[PDB]
Amino acid sequence: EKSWVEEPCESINEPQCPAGFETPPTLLFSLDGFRAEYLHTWGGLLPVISKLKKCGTYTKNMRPVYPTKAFPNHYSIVTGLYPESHGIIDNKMYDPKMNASFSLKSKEKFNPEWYKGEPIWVTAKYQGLKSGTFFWPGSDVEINGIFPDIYKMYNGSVPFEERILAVLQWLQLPKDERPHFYTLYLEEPDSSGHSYGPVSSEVIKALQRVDGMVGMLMDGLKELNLHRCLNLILISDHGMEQGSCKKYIYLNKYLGDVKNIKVIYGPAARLRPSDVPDKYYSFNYEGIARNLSCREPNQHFKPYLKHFLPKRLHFAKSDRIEPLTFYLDPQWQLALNPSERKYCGSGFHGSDNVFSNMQALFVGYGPGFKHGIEADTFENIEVYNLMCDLLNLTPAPNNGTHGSLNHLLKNPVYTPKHPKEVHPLVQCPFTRNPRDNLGCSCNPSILPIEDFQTQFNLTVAEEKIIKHETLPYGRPRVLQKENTICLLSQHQFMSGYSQDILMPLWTSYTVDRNDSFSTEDFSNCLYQDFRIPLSPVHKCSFYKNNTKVSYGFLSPPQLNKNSSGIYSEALLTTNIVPMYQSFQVIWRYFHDTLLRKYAEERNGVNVVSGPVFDFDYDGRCDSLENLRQKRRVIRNQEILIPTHFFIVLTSCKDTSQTPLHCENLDTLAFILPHRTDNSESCVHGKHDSSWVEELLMLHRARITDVEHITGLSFYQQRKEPVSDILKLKTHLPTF
Amino acid sequence: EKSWVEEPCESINEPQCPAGFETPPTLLFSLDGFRAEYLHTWGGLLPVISKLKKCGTYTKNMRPVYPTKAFPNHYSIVTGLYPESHGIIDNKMYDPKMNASFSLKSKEKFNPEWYKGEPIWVTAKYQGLKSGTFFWPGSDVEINGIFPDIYKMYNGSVPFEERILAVLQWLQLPKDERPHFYTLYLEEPDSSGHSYGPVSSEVIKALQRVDGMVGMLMDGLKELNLHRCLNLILISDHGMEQGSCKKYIYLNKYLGDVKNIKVIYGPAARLRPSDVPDKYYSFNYEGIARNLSCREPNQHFKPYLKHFLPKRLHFAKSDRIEPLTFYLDPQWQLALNPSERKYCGSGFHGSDNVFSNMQALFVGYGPGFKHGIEADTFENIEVYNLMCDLLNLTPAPNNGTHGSLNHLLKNPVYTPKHPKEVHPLVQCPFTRNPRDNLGCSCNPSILPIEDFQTQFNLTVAEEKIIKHETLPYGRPRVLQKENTICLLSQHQFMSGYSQDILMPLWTSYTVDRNDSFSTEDFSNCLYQDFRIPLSPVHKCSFYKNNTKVSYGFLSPPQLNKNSSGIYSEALLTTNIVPMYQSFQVIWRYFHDTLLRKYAEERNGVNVVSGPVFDFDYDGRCDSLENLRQKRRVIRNQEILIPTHFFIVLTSCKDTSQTPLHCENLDTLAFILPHRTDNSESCVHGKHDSSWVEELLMLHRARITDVEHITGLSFYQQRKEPVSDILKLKTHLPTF
Amino acid sequence: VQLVESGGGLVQPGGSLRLSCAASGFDIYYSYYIGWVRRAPGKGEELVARISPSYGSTSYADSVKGRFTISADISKNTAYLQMNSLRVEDTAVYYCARFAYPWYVADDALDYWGQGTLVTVSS
Amino acid sequence: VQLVESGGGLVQPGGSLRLSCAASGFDIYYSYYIGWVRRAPGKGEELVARISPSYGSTSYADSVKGRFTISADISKNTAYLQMNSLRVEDTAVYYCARFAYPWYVADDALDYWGQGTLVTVSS
Ligand SMILES: *[C@@H]1O[C@H](CO)[C@@H](O[C@@H]2O[C@H](CO)[C@@H](O)[C@H](O)[C@H]2NC(C)=O)[C@H](O)[C@H]1NC(C)=O
Ligand SMILES: *[C@@H]1O[C@H](CO)[C@@H](O[C@@H]2O[C@H](CO)[C@@H](O)[C@H](O)[C@H]2NC(C)=O)[C@H](O)[C@H]1NC(C)=O
Ligand SMILES: *[C@@H]1O[C@H](CO)[C@@H](O[C@@H]2O[C@H](CO)[C@@H](O)[C@H](O)[C@H]2NC(C)=O)[C@H](O)[C@H]1NC(C)=O
Ligand SMILES: *[C@@H]1O[C@H](CO)[C@@H](O[C@@H]2O[C@H](CO)[C@@H](O)[C@H](O)[C@H]2NC(C)=O)[C@H](O)[C@H]1NC(C)=O
Ligand SMILES: Nc1ncnc2c1ncn2[C@@H]1O[C@H](COP(=O)(O)O)[C@@H](O)[C@H]1O
Ligand SMILES: Nc1ncnc2c1ncn2[C@@H]1O[C@H](COP(=O)(O)O)[C@@H](O)[C@H]1O
Ligand SMILES: *[C@@H]1O[C@H](CO)[C@@H](O)[C@H](O)[C@H]1NC(C)=O
Ligand SMILES: *[C@@H]1O[C@H](CO)[C@@H](O)[C@H](O)[C@H]1NC(C)=O
Ligand SMILES: *[C@@H]1O[C@H](CO)[C@@H](O)[C@H](O)[C@H]1NC(C)=O
Ligand SMILES: *[C@@H]1O[C@H](CO)[C@@H](O)[C@H](O)[C@H]1NC(C)=O
Ligand SMILES: [Ca+2]
Ligand SMILES: [Ca+2]
Ligand SMILES: [Zn+2]
Ligand SMILES: [Zn+2]
Ligand SMILES: [Zn+2]
Ligand SMILES: [Zn+2]
Repeated sequence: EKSWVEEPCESINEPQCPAGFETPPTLLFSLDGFRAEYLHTWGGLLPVISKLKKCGTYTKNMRPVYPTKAFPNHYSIVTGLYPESHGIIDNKMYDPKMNASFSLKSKEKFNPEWYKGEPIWVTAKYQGLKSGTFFWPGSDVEINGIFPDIYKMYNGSVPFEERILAVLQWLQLPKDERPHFYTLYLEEPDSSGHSYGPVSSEVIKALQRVDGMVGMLMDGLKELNLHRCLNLILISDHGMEQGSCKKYIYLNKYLGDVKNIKVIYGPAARLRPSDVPDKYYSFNYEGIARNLSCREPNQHFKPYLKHFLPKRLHFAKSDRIEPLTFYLDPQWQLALNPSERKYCGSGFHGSDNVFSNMQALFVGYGPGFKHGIEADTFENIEVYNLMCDLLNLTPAPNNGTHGSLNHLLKNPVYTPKHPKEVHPLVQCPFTRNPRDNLGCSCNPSILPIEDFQTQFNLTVAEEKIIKHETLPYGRPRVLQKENTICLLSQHQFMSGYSQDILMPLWTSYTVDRNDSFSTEDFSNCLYQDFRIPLSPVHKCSFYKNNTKVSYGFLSPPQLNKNSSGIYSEALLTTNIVPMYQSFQVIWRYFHDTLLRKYAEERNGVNVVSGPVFDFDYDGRCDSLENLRQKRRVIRNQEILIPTHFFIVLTSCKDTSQTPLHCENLDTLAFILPHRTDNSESCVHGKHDSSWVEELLMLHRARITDVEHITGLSFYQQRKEPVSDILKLKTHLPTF
Repeated sequence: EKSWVEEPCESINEPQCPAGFETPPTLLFSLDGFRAEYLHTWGGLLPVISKLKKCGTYTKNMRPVYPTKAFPNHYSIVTGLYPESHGIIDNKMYDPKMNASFSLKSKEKFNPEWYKGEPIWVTAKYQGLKSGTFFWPGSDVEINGIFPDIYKMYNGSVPFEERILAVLQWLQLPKDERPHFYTLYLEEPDSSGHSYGPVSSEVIKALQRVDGMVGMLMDGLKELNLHRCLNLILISDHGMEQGSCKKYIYLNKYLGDVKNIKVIYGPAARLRPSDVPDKYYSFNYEGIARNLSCREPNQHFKPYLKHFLPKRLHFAKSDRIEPLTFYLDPQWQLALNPSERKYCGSGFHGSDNVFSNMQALFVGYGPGFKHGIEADTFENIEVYNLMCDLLNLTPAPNNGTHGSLNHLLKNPVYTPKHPKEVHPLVQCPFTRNPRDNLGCSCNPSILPIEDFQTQFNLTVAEEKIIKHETLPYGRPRVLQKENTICLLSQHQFMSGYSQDILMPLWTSYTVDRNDSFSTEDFSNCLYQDFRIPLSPVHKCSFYKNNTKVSYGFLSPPQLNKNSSGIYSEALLTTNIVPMYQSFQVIWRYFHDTLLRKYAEERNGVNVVSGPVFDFDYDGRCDSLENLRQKRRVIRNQEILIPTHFFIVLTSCKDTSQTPLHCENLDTLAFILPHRTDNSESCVHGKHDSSWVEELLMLHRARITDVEHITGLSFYQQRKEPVSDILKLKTHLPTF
Repeated sequence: VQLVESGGGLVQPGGSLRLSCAASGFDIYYSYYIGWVRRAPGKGEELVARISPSYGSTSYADSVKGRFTISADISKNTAYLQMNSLRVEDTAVYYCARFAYPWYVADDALDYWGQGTLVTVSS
Repeated sequence: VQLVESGGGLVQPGGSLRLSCAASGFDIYYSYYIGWVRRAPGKGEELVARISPSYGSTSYADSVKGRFTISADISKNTAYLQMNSLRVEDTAVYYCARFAYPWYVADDALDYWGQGTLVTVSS
């Protein structure tokens, strides 16, 4: 029999397998440290992997999870959960409740208390299947009192060919106890990458030899007539970056030669007190955080409280993360002193999971995968569900959206459906009330509203055209069980007002290319709205000469679609959110420059925005009971200040069509933090043009993150199938 | 016989060759486009070249000539002259006197009038030797009515193995007409570099296959028992850079859609009028030069008159260079419109010859070269002399310093010697003169000089200690035939005053680590010197309220070695040079900040500076007759404004020793232009800290360039042999 | 690396076509030759036209001499073949071919083939 | 890639030495083993001590058990071998050796050798 690589490419429309393989088995083959750039560049030197890419599913980049290391990425693929949820947050971590430390070279690696979640072999055992695992992180640990059917304790002295032959011998096991799910792991090209760097000759040799191993496996598969039955997933966990010895940061220069703290070094450095667990909570982290706050110009690191990190990282829920963290620029690392660190002139990984050099590999082959296709970028946390659809299993709950990755399969098993609203929207009717005085003195150039009833009473055609113009994709829905909201309609912006918290939840409008922005002043001018009862928070007196709080407008009054002045109805009472003094700079700069620039460049944008409340830093919206206690008190009144602000922008893929008639959608979402000061960006003698844009750049997110953190559902009236909508929502903006 | 690469490394102390090879022959083997980074990185994949490097002379980088292309670099190696001297300035050029164009694909390539200078085979023919040339640029042209003994007209359809076998068959020719000098050329890895880029797989295959060809040649050499007789020089002409399609510059945006000009595109773009030769000289280049003067922020190109380019490029003497040129940033190119250009997404070369990606290869092997050594960076224009010392020939005059590259040879042939002064230095004695009034009103805080005779009369011990302190390496000598100079001695700075031009030629002093700089004002204060007759140029009235000229001080009065004030004797009449208004910014910023910074960091620096006059932009100092006519007239007086200013700094290699007792020398030289305005750097709303330092950065030079442009000779009292001094003078500073 | 053909279709006898070949992944300027190869039922491979992108010299078959015109655009990496006064037997499938350098003997005469476009002539 | 040895010399019996091995071009942490090999006249290669840089486990020869101490500094890429109470036959030349991974069978047991330092003991 000739080598499998020499055969011409073919198609597998129906699997033919011996008895016992009604559902074809799945193989999970991992190459440590193999980054996507390797296949991008040296593909001509790798025949087998290139052929596998040509005759199967392929993606240019697969995004790992933060931190970008071995166990988090190797255990999130099988569990499907974020590192903050399945426990293993890094190769080195400390638990105060257990008062213990986790390490690769110690005996604590096999302690079952370190592992949470639920792997895939556990599900297979529960639903009547057998699995043979060979050197997968977490497989040799009694998780939930269950072992895999066949497993091997880790030992790095075993040659690769013995592992491959053992897998084949398990494949020739009789059908009585033949496993249905196999894994296999190799230590290269990670070791050569550390020793010699991403670009060298030893890495080329390692790539060629692991390709030879893959070809050996494929030839063994073909010799057994299983080359058209098995499902193969060629995967990787992270990438590699070249570290220099002149690109370290030492904390002894700033913090002095203190000897009561410990630092976890690397591109994901962290700080901890030395006295544990007594001083784990009583320690003063904020002092050190403010101590190193941009002590030098353009320093290549940034301190962060673990609840102030960007929400796209998901690195705050667990208690094994130290309350302080350092965000490092590309190619840079951090340490305390030169003694407490590893070598400097070698390759490294572990940086932010969006850098171009940290992306992983994903290739699929077999009857269940499409042939000669190329998909977009997706996260590894969604492979789990895919595997569950390749073995006919019901997945345990995880952090992947089922059906998002459904275009990689010939015959989809699961059909996603849109979530349904819990309760119908209540209505806020007009009610006669006395004309109260809010004590506001503003510019007389603003035209006051004469009759509230007359201008806000419209014929059904008016509401129809306003709904068509302002909500092309339909109103967002609410999934919260107990929340009473009413829909407020205006001339060019639509709002959802919540009676429980006394604040708007979402505001939607559209900005056209020819729309113009005014520049007049509109301060301390508030117009009362009769559709809701008055509130003492809704007066200029509360915000008059206050150094703690302020107010902002969700719908920008600078935008008028009919006149060159300012929009009067945008100055209503039901369009006010509490805001800090410093955040107004970012809000105003955005609404004044960036909105206009986006509208000009993209030919109109549909904008919907609102506040989000999350005091648990867990990624999910707070309940009413929890939200009740967190409200603050000031001036003998009770307020509830937002935690972040979300904004999302929609337009057409092609610039020749207005957003009202988009054939395809292009989306951009941001979740910005609400901070008292701007010390995060360290503005000092710097023009305002750049830092606001950079802050908006760093804090991007996906629509799924916004849906989780708000409880809202978007794009529920589009004619496209639910799978395409789920795929679009999971897309994370790239620049 | 086993392959040559498998033999253990040995030593060749004496060559054993058959009859007719008393002087061993030399082979010049060229690999087009092979850059040094290839051997830096992929050396493990190249066994033969790595073995040749291990058992012979090697250098990390060899610097090409500007522009970095094929014929200039391939003809400068054999001629030894700069492209402005041997004629071939580029692959495409236009001669108005001939009214003709030179091109690679035309029949003008074989026109003998395009080639100047004198190649090496011509010298070998003159001094009784024979040479067999195989595809070397310029070899198939009747230069000076002489052909090489054996030559082949260029033809790219000949396989490499046929070329190698032909060379070997010539090597087996009988001694009656056996050549003594061979060459051989290959087209790769240049073609693969253009097609696929510097980093790809086809380049790896090309490198491996050219290595195989070299190994074939070495095996053929060994089979003939000539493996210990021949001298092998493995050389390359340039490097490769990856060009992107989003990094072009189009002149149609700025210059409009005009149709009366032509542009030579690439990273060495040039501009020419379309109507030639009638409008070649009458054209208005300055209008276009000022038109594109930094029209945008941080634009990645800079227009240049051909006589305003940095003096280290040597690209102004010939008349085949268009009077306008563009200096391009790395990885960027230039063109007029997208139609008049080549492809964009491919590799390219031709940029400035100091970039890290433009460096070439040099390896030496054989009896005449040392074993297992590694030299510093040197230019290719000095290989010629080396070859002349490997064949016992007298080199024709060129632009290489004979003996500089003498440490690469086992038995040197030529022993360099220091040049001698033409005439003894005249003395400027004191003479009684009336106390004239210069009409200068300055700060009274400056202490005036009471008795000129008393303070400037010193015992011989004083002159001895001053000479030791201020001239550690000895006074610079003058090589000009007709120039009368007198040596003026002061307390802490020594000057050479020229009677012919009425200006100092060089000023030398030393700055120590503990020396302090003052900040008081010292304007419009001039003290007359009785050692020379007075001049109307030497009065404050001439420079009082003048918008055209001004004066500057070679020895900085801000530096006082005994007091915290300012040095009075530095304000003498014999320490004044004409200066423009704009140049004073650079001069003052340097003398105030950079001198102090260098003195602090390097533990004292010996500084010697002066003006240079070069109106012919030919690189050599003007004669007195030529200099006489170029002097300008203003205010009914005659002055002679400098063209550039040279400054050179010396210190010890180790920071623990003062410059007075340097065991090893570290040197830094600059030749800065004297321009009326600072439009070159485009200062506009920018802090003064950066642009002056960048201008000093770009305009560095070697000591040999300063010696050529001044007529001075430095470092003639050091105890080191002349070869080491010549090697040090040829070193060009790198950062 | 790939080559794409465009401009095919069906024309009456005596019509004119201008086939275009666009190449990506390599450079037309630094290629040995660029040619067109036509295949018709009952016949094998046949070279109709070839061009050297740098020198500009062209080579033509006898059957199409005086009827075809080949050219190259370097700034866009395209090869154009204009054919006029078509005959009845000219219906065939056309391929854009790139020849290899003769530097190494152990190399194929051709390197890459295009997708190919089908052209028919009928009354 | 290279390994350099330091700390050699001549000592009287009963003295103490601390040989140091510094490696460049690779990483000590990501190496299978780091060991010392001594050669004396009339005898062949002999393994005296070896260490695993990551795990920290050490392997010792019987002839030097209880007399030698091997350690590794990772932040400086160094291997230290301290020897005390030297004997008359301990004079020899020492090499710093790096072992290879057993992942591929067609690989040599060792990979690289140091320059080697000569140590003598005399009265
Ligand atoms: C890891 O695997 C290696 C090789 O499979 C084991 O080393 C073998 O141990 C057995 C003991 O029964 C010996 O007979 C073999 O000769 C050893 N092989 C080699 C190459 O040395 C090693 O013991 C395993 N480690 C653990 C902790 O089980
Ligand atoms: C990712 O999924 C997990 C599991 O569905 C979520 O964690 C659950 O959170 C709820 C509410 O806090 C708990 O009652 C469950 O016990 C948790 N399950 C597990 C397995 O820990 C987690 O919130 C999800 N993350 C995000 C960002 O949505
Ligand atoms: C360049 O060299 C090639 C090959 O050496 C020449 O092509 C050969 O021409 C002869 C004519 O006598 C033919 O017999 C060979 O068959 C040709 N070889 C090939 C491979 O085609 C070519 O003529 C040379 N060019 C010039 C201008 O002399
Ligand atoms: C490089 O060397 C050449 C040759 O020695 C120099 O060119 C000579 O310049 C003198 C004076 O202008 C002429 O009389 C000679 O005829 C020139 N010789 C040639 C061959 O052109 C040239 O000046 C040198 N360049 C530098 C920078 O020193
Ligand atoms: N159970 C395990 N499975 C796989 N690798 C492991 C395991 N335990 C320890 N390791 C080691 O941990 C390393 C992780 O490397 P990295 O991916 O750079 O963090 C691997 O290369 C192994 O050498
Ligand atoms: N006489 C010649 N010698 C060498 N190469 C030549 C000659 N004439 C033309 N060439 C071509 O010019 C090219 C120069 O390439 P480059 O070095 O990129 O400028 C070479 O690769 C040859 O194809
Ligand atoms: C916790 O662990 C530390 C370190 O191992 C130990 O000293 C201490 O005794 C343990 N228990 C408590 C209560 O701190
Ligand atoms: C940071 O802390 C160190 C030591 O506690 C102190 O010396 C330094 O002044 C602090 N930096 C500040 C306060 O900016
Ligand atoms: C010079 O060359 C040009 C272009 O080839 C030509 O038109 C002209 O006649 C020639 N002679 C003169 C005197 O311009
Ligand atoms: C440059 O020249 C063009 C055309 O001659 C002209 O339109 C433009 O204004 C010029 N730029 C200047 C004068 O800055
Ligand atoms: Ca929450
Ligand atoms: Ca001159
Ligand atoms: Zn890994
Ligand atoms: Zn790794
Ligand atoms: Zn070249
Ligand atoms: Zn080239």
